[PDB]
Amino acid sequence: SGMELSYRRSDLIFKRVLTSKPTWFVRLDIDGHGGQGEVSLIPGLSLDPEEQIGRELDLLARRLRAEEPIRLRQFLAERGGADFSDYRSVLTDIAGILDSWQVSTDGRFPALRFALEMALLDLLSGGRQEWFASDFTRGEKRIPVNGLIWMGEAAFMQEQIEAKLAEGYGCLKLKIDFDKECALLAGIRESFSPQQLEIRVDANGAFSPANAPQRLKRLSQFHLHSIEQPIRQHQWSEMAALCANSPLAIALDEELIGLGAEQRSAMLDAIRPQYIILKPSLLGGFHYAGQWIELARERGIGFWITSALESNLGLAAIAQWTALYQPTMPQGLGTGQLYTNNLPSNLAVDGGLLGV
Repeated sequence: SGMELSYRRSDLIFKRVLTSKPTWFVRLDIDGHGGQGEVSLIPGLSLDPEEQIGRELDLLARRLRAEEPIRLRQFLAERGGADFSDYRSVLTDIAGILDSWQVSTDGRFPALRFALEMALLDLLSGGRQEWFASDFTRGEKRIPVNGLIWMGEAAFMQEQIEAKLAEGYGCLKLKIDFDKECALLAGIRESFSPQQLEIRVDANGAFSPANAPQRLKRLSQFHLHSIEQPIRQHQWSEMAALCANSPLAIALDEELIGLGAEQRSAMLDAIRPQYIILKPSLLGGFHYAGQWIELARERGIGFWITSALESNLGLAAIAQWTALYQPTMPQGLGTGQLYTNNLPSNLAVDGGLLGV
């Protein structure tokens, strides 16, 4: 009568007691073809309650076995071509199916929503892990990506930077106690100019509405591209003042999580950020991340896409989607051997460009 949803929990173990991150691999099978997706959680950040993912998957499997997949079959047939269909339209149809399957219809299980969206995209195109086909998947185009660096001793930081530049990166992300950090940034700028090296810093809500203004003035003198989420989310009024007075561009990240429908435009209208950073697994998928992009475009707000610790399966899907926007600025993607048990992949980074 129905179809089959199967899954396996296989937490990704962080490379060296061992620690791991909750992750499930999901598969949809119907009429001889299958599609794969990944449920990726970041405890303390992702909205999805870890202890309920399993039951949500079991409840969906039961539902899918009990009903005739009439709407899904029509979707697979109608969008089978795709040459004659935009990905925005495909994602809209998928959202309709996910809604009918009662998947995160209240936005409480974004990672699950994303995993199932991934599975349907893969199912539609053949189960070849070609969520979004393009010059990228054919290896005819690459995506510019930024590298990472970590705050440490002056000479080691000089060493990491030298490493990345030799590796081809032109943009590096650094997570940012403050006085030491500024001095280090000053140190960096004496050896590396902005034209030669672009630096984005990430505060992860570390600053307070009090010390933020002065600190943003202080950091703006190092010619940085932008600072990510200066203060903790849910402080629209304070953030709007920071984005209005800061000579350093501000990019929102955590601020987008949990916002839905009209709440999204309301937040953008109120804060008027210079940039927003899209992390699909935290937002509920490509359909929703795509809507965020259109909201930003409508208001002249910049944006870039980044990974959120997913395995190489999720990373591939996100890179394939990102490639559709033909980005000119560095994106937060790229292989990052962080786990001991990641999935084998054909993704590679060289010259600061991500390709297959």
